[PDB]
Amino acid sequence: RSVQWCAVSQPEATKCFQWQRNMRKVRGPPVSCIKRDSPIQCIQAIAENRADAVTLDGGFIYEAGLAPYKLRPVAAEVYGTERQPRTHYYAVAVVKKGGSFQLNELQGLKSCHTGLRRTAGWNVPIGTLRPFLNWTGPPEPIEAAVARFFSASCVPGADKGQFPNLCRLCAGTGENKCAFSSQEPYFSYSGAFKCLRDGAGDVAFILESTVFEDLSDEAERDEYELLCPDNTRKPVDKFKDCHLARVPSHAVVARSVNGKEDAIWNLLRQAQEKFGKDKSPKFQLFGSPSGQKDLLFKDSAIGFSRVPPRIDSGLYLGSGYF
Ligand SMILES: [Fe+3]
Repeated sequence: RSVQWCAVSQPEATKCFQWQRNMRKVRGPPVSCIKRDSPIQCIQAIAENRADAVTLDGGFIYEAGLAPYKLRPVAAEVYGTERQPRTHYYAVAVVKKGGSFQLNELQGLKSCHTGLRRTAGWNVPIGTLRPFLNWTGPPEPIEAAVARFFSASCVPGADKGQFPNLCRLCAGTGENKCAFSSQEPYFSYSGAFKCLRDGAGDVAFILESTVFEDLSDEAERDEYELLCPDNTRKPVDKFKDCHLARVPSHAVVARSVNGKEDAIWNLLRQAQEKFGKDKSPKFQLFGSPSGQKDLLFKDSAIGFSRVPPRIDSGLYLGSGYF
């Protein structure tokens, strides 16, 4: 019994226990906490029944759905507002106003990515850029090809030893440099945007709402614009007409057989009502301590939408496009 959530880092484990204590306080459905060190570790933990659920970006929903795991998305994060909810988001290329280079002229420049194999920060951009890379295909690691494309980048999760260029721009100190966690200041959407804001990189591959949410002074928004796939640059609020892709939101996955979908959904439904957007001041299901990035759920998520039965990873991801 009891849904067992899987954390991919200590800070997430910490938030999970806080979530747990609060659910108990308000006498709602209980949630147990399992701690691991990476998305792939949680995926297998769930596959071998040592955990029941974990929230994942599209790139990992894909890996989770492959054998021998065969995990399936059961609940999707919702973004936007209560009036205008959305179960999707747009991958965009944000740059500083003032430059003239376009999406097809990134050769030799500096890049900031959310993390290795994440949708908006890697899969879409490196996919959209293939024609400009000199990748000889397997057995060559796509990483080598991009590491020789961008003069330097910050790609959290990349092997600092094999492709140092992919990690050179990362701000983490010591072994934290290039970590696929909050240990790395440039990790995830907000981190990649910071990598651009700080001037470490010339472009950041993130989603459409980051600039608007991360700038405490709206006047600073005037310093940014986007790179459109038609080789032109447009305002940040014109993302609908200027994005590299529109993809389905991150999602909670579970076993496709005896995955406890009903229980997981009941937990999320109740957790959303009590600790969701603007609910309890004691705990926010969608929020992370200072410097922490998207613990357990995206910091920008506002709720959940249940995924109808018999929809595997492939079908769920099929909603996305370049
Ligand atoms: Fe994502």
